[PDB]
Amino acid sequence: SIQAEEWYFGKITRRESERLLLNAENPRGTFLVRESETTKGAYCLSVSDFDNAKGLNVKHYKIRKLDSGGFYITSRTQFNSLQQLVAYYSKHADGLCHRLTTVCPT
Ligand SMILES: CCc1ccc(NC(=O)P(=O)(O)O)cc1
Repeated sequence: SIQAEEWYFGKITRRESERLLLNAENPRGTFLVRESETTKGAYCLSVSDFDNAKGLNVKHYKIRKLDSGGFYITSRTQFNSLQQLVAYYSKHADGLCHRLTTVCPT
């Protein structure tokens, strides 16, 4: 049950995710998972990033879920659960702006 996860913000808008993530106290990789506003059955992994060029900013990645079971951002790298996906991306940046580090405070 992803709804039991503390990083699962459920039905919140993209703008709301950005308001929460754009807090100066948030280090790179602060994140949350929410429902996509318009992509049915897909979730959105919203992540904070920071650099001298752009300063504090937010990226959104789409998490696809197959009825076949797996969860993924890229079909080449799938997981048996959303929790396993979050755990993988907390260790690897791969194509993301930063590895997942801290659950976004409300
Ligand atoms: C109109 C085309 C359209 C396609 C996808 C999105 N996705 C969302 O905004 P999300 O970032 O909550 O997933 C928005 C517009």
